Amino acid sequence: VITMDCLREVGDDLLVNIEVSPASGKFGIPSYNEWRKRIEVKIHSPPQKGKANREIIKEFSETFGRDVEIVSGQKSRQKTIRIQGMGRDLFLKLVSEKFGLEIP
Repeated sequence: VITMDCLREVGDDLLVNIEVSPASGKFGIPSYNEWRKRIEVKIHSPPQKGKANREIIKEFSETFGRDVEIVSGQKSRQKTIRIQGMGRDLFLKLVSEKFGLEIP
């Protein structure tokens, strides 16, 4: 289930560890784990082809309406999505709102 951390609260921005992908129909972005160091997000087929990078800010930003940026290392697909103007509760809120899941 969803009960792990991954989102980092940094100023008016928030950092999350996931793959290069925003979230298709209904913000679909569960919690991430260090073990996997990779989270599974939901998006279109064009995004999961790489566009997910540019689509992230497109969908991600649209999904919630905030700023997003693929951090970490996209080179290996596994990177960190940095959200600007957002926080932890925010990301979680959407997850709890959309994903209906909360991270304690």
